[PDB]
Amino acid sequence: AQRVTFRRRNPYNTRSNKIKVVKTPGGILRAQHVKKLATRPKCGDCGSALQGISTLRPRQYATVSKTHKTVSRAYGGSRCANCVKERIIRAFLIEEQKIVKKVVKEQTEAAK
Amino acid sequence: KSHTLCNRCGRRSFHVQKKTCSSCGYP
Amino acid sequence: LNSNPEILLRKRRNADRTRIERQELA
Amino acid sequence: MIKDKDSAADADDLESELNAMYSDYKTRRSERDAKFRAKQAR
Amino acid sequence: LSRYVKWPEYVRVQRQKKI
Amino acid sequence: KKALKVRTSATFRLPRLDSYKVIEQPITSETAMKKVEDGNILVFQVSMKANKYQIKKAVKELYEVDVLKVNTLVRPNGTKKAYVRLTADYDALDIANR
RNA sequence: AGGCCUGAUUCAGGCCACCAUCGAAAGGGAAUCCGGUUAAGAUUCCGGAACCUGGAUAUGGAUUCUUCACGGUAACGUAA
RNA sequence: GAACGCGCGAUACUCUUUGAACGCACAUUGCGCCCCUUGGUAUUCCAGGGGGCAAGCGU
Ligand SMILES: [Zn+2]
Repeated sequence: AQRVTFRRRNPYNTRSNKIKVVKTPGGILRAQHVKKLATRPKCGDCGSALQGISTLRPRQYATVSKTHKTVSRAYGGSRCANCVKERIIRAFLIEEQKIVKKVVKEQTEAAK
Repeated sequence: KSHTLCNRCGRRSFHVQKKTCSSCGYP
Repeated sequence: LNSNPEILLRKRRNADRTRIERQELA
Repeated sequence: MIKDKDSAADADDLESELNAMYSDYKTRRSERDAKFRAKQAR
Repeated sequence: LSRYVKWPEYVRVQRQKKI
Repeated sequence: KKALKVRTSATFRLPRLDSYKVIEQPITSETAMKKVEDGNILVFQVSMKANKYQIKKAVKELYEVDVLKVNTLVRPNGTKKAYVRLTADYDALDIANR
């Protein structure tokens, strides 16, 4: 039933300073400031959370290996699997349509 | 607390909002 | 491991290509 | 890199460039308010 | 855009006097 | 005939603080002497223009001791106090008696 | 209204656009905890324990025939 | 003229911080760049000292 308060300069209940109450090895209750939770990286096309990539603070990514923040597939770590599949299919079909349109133009200009 | 210390003259005449001194005109 | 100090001169980069371009230029 | 010279065509081109620059300057200085853009729309 | 930046003021004035 | 280039750029651009000055005097209060005796910490008064690097260097030069750490504070009377903790190889009391 | 790059030595060439600065101890923000200690100091001192950032460097391992590694249909996994 | 110190300025009964006040800011003793030099293992790192920074197609 012991009351605890902030341990830093800020006296206001702002998002920046949030308090948890913990029992120290001295048998007493004491406050502890909690950091902001990390946010999962999101896909750049659909905005869904990327799978297989660890969730860390922006500056904590500078200290981990590349396998913990990428995926072995192309666009891995930036776009998800379904978006890459759509990109591949769309690019191939667009190229095929360009070929067909070029053949049609060649035929229609071949009359004269 | 409308006024604070003026660096040029040392008086409590530096208006904090206006950033000007009412005694010596600093700056 | 029983070494011997010495100074090594690295090979110049793009020497043959530059020689060819100079020859064509002249 | 063009190795040609024109006597009066150069003067005409220079005058055209100056006129285009002045027109662009007038348009840029006048389009500072959206009322002018709205008037020019109609 | 505003391409007039390709000519400084003195060049523009001395070419305007040419016309 | 004039030979003028076609590719033209779209924009035209324009073509007195030494060891004896750093340490002014030691602090000889009973708390400071207690720190000297027990904590291996020499308490000094230093100039207001000296940082921790200068205090460490000045102590090292003047007293020929190895400094482990320096902690400085500014006293209400406008003077700076420094706690200099020496390395375990040196005894602060021996330096104080010297 | 300025910075950068290329070049067997020829100063030539090339790229880019856009404005100083001030303004938050309640906004954004790299990282420290416990126990003890004073007449009056503590996430600051003491004891133990741990993190963050920047830098120069060495060792082991990988880079598998000699030259920038693999596995799973897949989501994806990995000491590199 | 002001602030802080011992009439004077760390050489204090040479000339600190300022001020028309001048590297940039300023209600912060806050933030930079350049040159020389010295020390701590030292070509790299860290720090100290000294001195500075208000072309045109016109002829
Ligand atoms: Zn997606």
